[PDB]
Amino acid sequence: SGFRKMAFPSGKVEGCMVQVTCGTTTLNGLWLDDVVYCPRHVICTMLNPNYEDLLIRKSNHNFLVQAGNVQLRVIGHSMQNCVLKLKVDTANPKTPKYKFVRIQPGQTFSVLACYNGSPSGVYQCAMRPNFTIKGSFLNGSCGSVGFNIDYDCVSFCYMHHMELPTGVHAGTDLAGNFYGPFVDRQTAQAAGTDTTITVNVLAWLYAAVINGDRWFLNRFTTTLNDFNLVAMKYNYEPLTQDHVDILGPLSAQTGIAVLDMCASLKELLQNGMNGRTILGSALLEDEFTPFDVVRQCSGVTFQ
Amino acid sequence: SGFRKMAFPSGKVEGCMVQVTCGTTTLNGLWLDDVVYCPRHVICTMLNPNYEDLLIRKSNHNFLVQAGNVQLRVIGHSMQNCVLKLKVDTANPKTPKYKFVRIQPGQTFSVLACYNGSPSGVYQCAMRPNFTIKGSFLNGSCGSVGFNIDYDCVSFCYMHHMELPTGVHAGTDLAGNFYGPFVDRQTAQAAGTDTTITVNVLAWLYAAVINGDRWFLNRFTTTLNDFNLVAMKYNYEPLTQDHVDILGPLSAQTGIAVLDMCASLKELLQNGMNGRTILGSALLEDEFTPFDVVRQCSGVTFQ
Ligand SMILES: *[C@H](O)[C@H](C[C@@H]1CCNC1=O)NC(=O)[C@H](CC(C)(C)C)NC(=O)[C@@](C)(NC(=O)OCc1ccccc1)C(C)C
Ligand SMILES: *[C@H](O)[C@H](C[C@@H]1CCNC1=O)NC(=O)[C@H](CC(C)(C)C)NC(=O)[C@@](C)(NC(=O)OCc1ccccc1)C(C)C
Repeated sequence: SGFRKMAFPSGKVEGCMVQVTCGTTTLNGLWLDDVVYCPRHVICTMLNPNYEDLLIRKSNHNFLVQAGNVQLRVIGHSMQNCVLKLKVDTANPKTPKYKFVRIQPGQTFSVLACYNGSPSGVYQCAMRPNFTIKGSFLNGSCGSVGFNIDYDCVSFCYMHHMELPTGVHAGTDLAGNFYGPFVDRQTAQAAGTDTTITVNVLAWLYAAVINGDRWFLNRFTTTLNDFNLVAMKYNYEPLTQDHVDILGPLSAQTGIAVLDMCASLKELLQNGMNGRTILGSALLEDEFTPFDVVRQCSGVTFQ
Repeated sequence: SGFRKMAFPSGKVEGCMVQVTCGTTTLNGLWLDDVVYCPRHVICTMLNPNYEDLLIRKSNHNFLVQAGNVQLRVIGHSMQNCVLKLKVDTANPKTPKYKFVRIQPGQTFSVLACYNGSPSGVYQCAMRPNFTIKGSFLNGSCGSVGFNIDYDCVSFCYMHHMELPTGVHAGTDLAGNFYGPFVDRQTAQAAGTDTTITVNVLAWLYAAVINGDRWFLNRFTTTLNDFNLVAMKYNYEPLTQDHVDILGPLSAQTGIAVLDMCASLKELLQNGMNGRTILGSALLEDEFTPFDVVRQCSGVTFQ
């Protein structure tokens, strides 16, 4: 038993991390097949760039691409939105089955923080409703990727770009399109009002239940509206009937009805946690999707 | 910026995970060079085993050892304490530079949870003072390892064995010796009274400081004794003058004296956190060593 913030095993992505330098700018890139995806501000030197005039003045030989102790030779470059696909002369032998995928807020993905093309650490994140992530990134970590793994296949969904002034982060998917109203430019931009992910907090409460944490339950129940009218008050995000659908097998395995656990989340929101924790946490924790909980509380592996 | 519970990148260990079956018992093993280290209860079928009479009745051919889609042939077996070194005829090509190391309580290590030899997830842990870890393990996860990584070298320090009745876990180092008063046997055993790791909580407070969380600081200071006499009250573990030494570069980079942050931790312990968080947490968090914080708040990589 037990319940941790678990990342995906990071080995498949490590073999795809490379160093990309251009001028006095160095960041991380993603080497899949014979293409090295990196952020596009690497061609910069950031207040108000026209990226189309910057890329047209570049040539192949401006991009230093370091795959460890091996320089990679670029043979063509193109900008798809806010990413650079530099296609090179070696296809990466550790390329794995993969997919580029665009996630929805609430969904969670492992992040492989990188510097100079060397993985530094791995941690789990969630796409906040306001299209930010709260991770750990220093100068030199751009081009780090975020990703889930489904059996043997690697769904890249995130590439780090920039830190907003509240210490949150913003980045694209791998087709190059920013999540949210964020632009790769040193102009005032701000995350937006964030909300809590109601469907993940209930999952997590189910994750407590499977693990002997039952202090926050009750006899009570209520209806989806009556609770969503309290979800709004405490800045949680609306619960749909389609959310309840996805919280079924959890409610199956534990025999606690979704509307009852909502009623229990009510209780908790309106009363706080009065000097206790759930799952080692004194806060309500919305970065565990329903599919996370059943991965972890039931042990699916990957190979 | 930002501050997450970051695991080590898990790629080096993945290439060392194998499946070991014996009878109707299957668990994980660690394939380094031509030796497959696994727990020794795999020879079991658990109330009161003499493991020396169990191993002597075994033969090489009883150990099914599955390295994915390749059966590995054991050619000799030996029990070093609570582990089985089954030496096999193939030396693992993904063996990396490694060390077997025995950690001290307070120290933290990445854990690569495995089932059927397939890594399931990776998370960071700390060796609790009572020689337990709080991780995430289901039936079939024994022989998972815990580990730090120093440049290119992999210090294995943990192998999962058993869950205690409070949902905590206990396991050995890789020489086979249990951390603490725990035995690989289905007899009543209990973790012991746990304490909080005072030197890690101050590190974490320093980790808040570097990141714009200054609400818990103050002008005050006090002496090491006067605070350790409160550390006892709130079940924290004694702070030494050698701990203060290790909390130096943090106190260097931020210009906050160690005795002042102690004074600030006092304040917090005696008053609680009155409706705020530090680093996204409403609790005081002792699973970040001083060397963690500077790894993360300064970006050391690995290759
Ligand atoms: C690439 O490694 C680097 C990584 C960030 C540095 C620290 N954390 C990161 O994720 N990316 C940048 O340096 C990025 C560059 C672009 C602006 C995207 C081209 N810069 C930033 O993240 C900064 C400059 N912030 C902003 O870009 O703008 C938001 C803003 C600017 C001015 C006033 C208000 C808001 C810094 C926060 C580093
Ligand atoms: C190997 O995968 C397996 C992994 C544990 C199962 C769930 N989490 C784990 O880490 N290990 C065991 O099944 C282990 C076997 C030995 C006892 C070590 C040989 N068994 C346990 O963990 C159990 C049986 N607990 C105990 O071993 O004993 C403590 C105890 C027993 C009885 C009364 C009080 C305390 C279970 C908790 C699974």
